[PDB]
Order: sequence, then C-alpha cells, then structure tokens
Amino acid sequence: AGLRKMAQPSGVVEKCIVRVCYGNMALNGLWLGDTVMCPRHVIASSTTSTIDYDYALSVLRLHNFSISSGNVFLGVVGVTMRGALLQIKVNQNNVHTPKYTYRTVRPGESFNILACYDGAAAGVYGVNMRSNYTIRGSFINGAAGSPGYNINNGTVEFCYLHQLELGSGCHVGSDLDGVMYGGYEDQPTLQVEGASSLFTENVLAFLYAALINGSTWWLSSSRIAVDRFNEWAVHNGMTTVVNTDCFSIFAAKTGVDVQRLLASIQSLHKNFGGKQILGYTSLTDEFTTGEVIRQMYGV
Amino acid sequence: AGLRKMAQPSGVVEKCIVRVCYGNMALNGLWLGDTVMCPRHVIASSTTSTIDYDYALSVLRLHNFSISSGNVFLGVVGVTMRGALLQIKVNQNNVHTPKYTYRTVRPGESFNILACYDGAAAGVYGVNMRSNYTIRGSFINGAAGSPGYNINNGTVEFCYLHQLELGSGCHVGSDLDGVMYGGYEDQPTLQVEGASSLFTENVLAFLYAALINGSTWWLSSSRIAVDRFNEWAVHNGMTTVVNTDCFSIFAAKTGVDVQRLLASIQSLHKNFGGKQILGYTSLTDEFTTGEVIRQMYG
Amino acid sequence: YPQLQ
Amino acid sequence: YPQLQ
Repeated sequence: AGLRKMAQPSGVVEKCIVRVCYGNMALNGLWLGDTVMCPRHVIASSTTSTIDYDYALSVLRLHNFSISSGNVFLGVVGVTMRGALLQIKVNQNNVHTPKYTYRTVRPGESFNILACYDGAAAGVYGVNMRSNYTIRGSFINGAAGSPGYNINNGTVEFCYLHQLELGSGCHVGSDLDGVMYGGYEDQPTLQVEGASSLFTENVLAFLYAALINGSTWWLSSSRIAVDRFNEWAVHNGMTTVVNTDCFSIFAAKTGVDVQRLLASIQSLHKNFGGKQILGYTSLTDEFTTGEVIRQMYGV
Repeated sequence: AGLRKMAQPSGVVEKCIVRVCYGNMALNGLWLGDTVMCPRHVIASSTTSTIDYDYALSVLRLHNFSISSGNVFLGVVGVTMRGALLQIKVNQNNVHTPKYTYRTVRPGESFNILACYDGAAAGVYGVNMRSNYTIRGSFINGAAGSPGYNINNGTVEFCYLHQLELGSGCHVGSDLDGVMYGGYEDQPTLQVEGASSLFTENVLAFLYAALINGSTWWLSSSRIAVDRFNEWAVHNGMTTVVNTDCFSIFAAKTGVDVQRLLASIQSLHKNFGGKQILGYTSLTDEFTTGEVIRQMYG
Repeated sequence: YPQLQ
Repeated sequence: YPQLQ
C-alpha cells in the first residue's frame, strides 16, 4: 500500500556524469562512448546580452576545456554544435557506458532527474513533463547538464539535459538531439512560460490509485462525458482528456468509470484544498498510469 | 529555485542488494562484507499466529536457502539471530561493499529508501521518520529487507531495513542492530500505530523554503512566542519547538523570524483557504532544515 | 493488520 | 528573466 513519487535507481547513470569547464563557466556533461554532451552556454562569454553561439564556437580553443570524471581528466579532440548542446569528442571511451537510446518526452510523461553539481550526482527525483514543457524541479546554479532518463529493460533512455530556470521552480531542458523542450531559447533574454495546466489524465490515474488504496470521500455520484469535460478543462487550468482506453483496467478493478472521475475532478476543483487525498493535494498530476500500476501491483 | 523531496544517488547501495528465499518466502537482504542481513520472518512458516522465531531458527535447513546477487548464488555458511534480523554468513565477500556505518535514526530525521523486489532495486525516494516511528512509504509484499540509508562524505550510513506494513501507507522497519523502530513486533498479531504529530521544526524549514522561493501570501504580520505556541501545539497535533537558533541562518537570509512563522503555522493548520504553498495544500513536515539548506544553497 | 512484507 | 543554470 502507499503511493510515492519515486525515481528509478540511478547507479547506471551516475558513472556517466562529468564536469565540463570552459573559462569561468562550469557545468555538467553526459559522457557516453567517446563523446560528452553538454549545454552550449558553457562556451558563452556574457550573462546578459543575446549570445551568438556560432561566433562563440569560432573563437573556441580546445585546450581551454577541462573535462573530468572524478579526478580523471579527458582530452578534448573536437567540438560540434548540436542544437542547444555541444557534442564534445574526447580521447577516452567511457567503459561504464550503459546500453542507451535517446527519446523526446511528451507532456504528461514521467522521467527521472539526476541532479548534478561539479560533475557529480547529488540527488535523484522523479518528475513529469508539463503541458508548458517545463518540469517542477529543484535546480540551482551549477545544475545545467543534469540528465533526465528512464530505464526500460536494462536500456537507459536519455530524454533531458537541464538548461535553464524560467521562474521559481519552473525548469527547462533540451532533449539529447539539442531541441529545447517547449521551444524556449537558451538566451538570457526575457521570456515567460506558457500557461501551466494540470495534466488531467495523470489526475485520473492518481484518483484511481486513491480508490485502490481506500480513499473514496471525494468520489462524485455524478457523471460527465469526456467531450463536455474537455470544454470545461481548457477554461479551468486542466488539459483535455484524449486517452481513456488506458483506464479500463482501473475501471474494472474499482467499478468506477472515467466519467464519474471527471465529475469528481470538477467538484474537487471547487472546494479545492478542503481535504487531502492519500496525503496529497486532491488534484495531483505527477503520477502516470504506468507509475500507479507499477506501485500497486508490480506490473 | 524549487523544492522537491529527493533521494541521494543510489548506485553505491544497489550493488549490496541480494535476493533471500527460504521456503515459500522471498524478500531482500543487504550483503556487506561476507554477511547478509535480512528480516527474520523469511524463515517463518506461518502468517497468522504468534511465531516462535527461536524454534524456526532451530529447525532451519541451511541448504533450503537461496541467496543470490543477480545470477550469482551465495553459499550459506551459518545463520544467527540479530533482533528482528537474521545475520547470515555467506561464503563470499561482496567486493563492492561501500565504506559504511550503522545508525539508528530519530523521529524527524530524513533518510533514503531503496525499494527492492526479488533482490533488485526498483525505486528510490526520500522519507522522514514520523513521531510514531513509522514512515510514509510505498511498499508491497515483496519489499521486506529494502534498506534505508544516508550518504555522508562517501560513507553509507544504514539506518533502516523494511519489515512490515501497519496501516494504509504505514510502514515500519528495524535498524541494522535488529531493533524494531517504535517497538512494534514482527508478529502477525493486532498492533496499531500511535498518534502522529507534525514535527514543527520541519514545518518551519518548509515555510522558510517557501519564503526563499518567493511564496509570501501566508506570512503573518503578527507573531507568537515559542511558549504560547508550545501550549497550542499539544492540543493541535504538532510537536513543541524547543530551540530556534538553527533557524538563525534562515532568519538572516529571509529577514523573517521564527516567531512570525509560528503564527502563520497556527492560521495555516486547518486552512490554506484554497491556495497553495509550493504546490502543497496542507502543512508538510517531511523536509528538515538540512535538506532545505542543501537544495537552496548546496 | 500487521502485514509482514 | 531566464537564468541559464
């Protein structure tokens, strides 16, 4: 019993973190094979004006890099721009490279953050990509390059390198192809994030988890169609519901169909805060159906 | 910016997890040096009446153990009882044993859980010991023997080995000496956890984190002295505040003194009024001053 | 309740 | 606003 936002174990990723220094910029890189990936603003020479990264790369000198794994120093062979990342070719293969892939995550999907400082992992926690392509994380200066990952059947799927903070607890990264999530710019210039909405399909997973764990005080006896709810959600800070077929397992275990849960969500959005659910805020959206199934049943 | 319950990295602990099977029972153990620690109820043949563990250990069949690390099977050399734990001598040293210590944690203190099934880590998350010596975990039947740990300066301090579930989402372990937290018994007989109180000094750390993160709508202009607060706390499910000077560095960097937050706690106890503090709708006591400092300043 | 896990 | 971290 119980429901906790968990990270997957981080051991296989910890051995891939390196410290990447250039000038008086220091951040983290991801060392796989003989390449190190890191945010390109490590080579930027300013912290307020619009940066011409192509110029910054042209005035690059390879010997000013210092890349280290612990106290072991990597020799830099070449550098290429990769979107908002640098791909740094080094002279040493990482013998601890896991089997890995790249994947771009979509709004609502969960993954793990390995928060790193000075090229060493400091903390690990699970996150969920929001509708505005931001994550609710915990990062301070020094954390850029911190990777996001999932582990699927022994293969590490890398989906995130940390890039910037837009506002209190709103964090932005790029995928490993160097495409910034949400199209935010890795510039010091003014930009605000898109509107944050609760990811409704995750709230439905959480509410089914609550039912399975014996929490029913919030359960409406009313019922509302997915069509009509979506109309209401886009006026009330909630995303539309598109997949429901993923919930038939829960509807069958609980006896409660999605339409009653949508009615419940409408009613909880009114007396919002009047009572917790499983010790959480009633409209928690950080749990996916996959996470709930894994925690309730091990499947 | 931001505040999250996070775990320290798990890599150093993951290589110490083993699968421990005996009969119809299967759970996890901790393999350090040439010894495996696991909950002693893996040798229990029943699930409903009081267990004579000394009898169970007397009739034990050493070869009926299966202890494995991955697909590497460990030979059992001997088994001794260590409180609510079995200390199992095996024939191989774990060469990846970290530098480690044991320490019994106290209520209010935070640590990391490496949740394990079938002798393999599955998830890692931070917890905080409640006043009734339980934790708000996420464990299902295969999870006994999952360890709790902290990492300080490359040393792993083991403080917890998962034992049992008391109520919904209510979990109890032993320390690594074999002493069950809270004095609960590893017996399948009726037991209820005592009342829990919010740990006030952790609630203060949470509110200071909220200030540092720009969240100020709840800040009282009013103030209340520790004593007046301490009389109110014992009637409202919160612990008393004993000393305030560990909040000195927080007061110095926000400009807000403890006494002002004590008054906010009072008005926030049963009412966020439909607003949120760092995403929370109720007061939380799961963050310690130490965790907050590290996340706000490193 | 005590469920030995 | 953006702080490159």
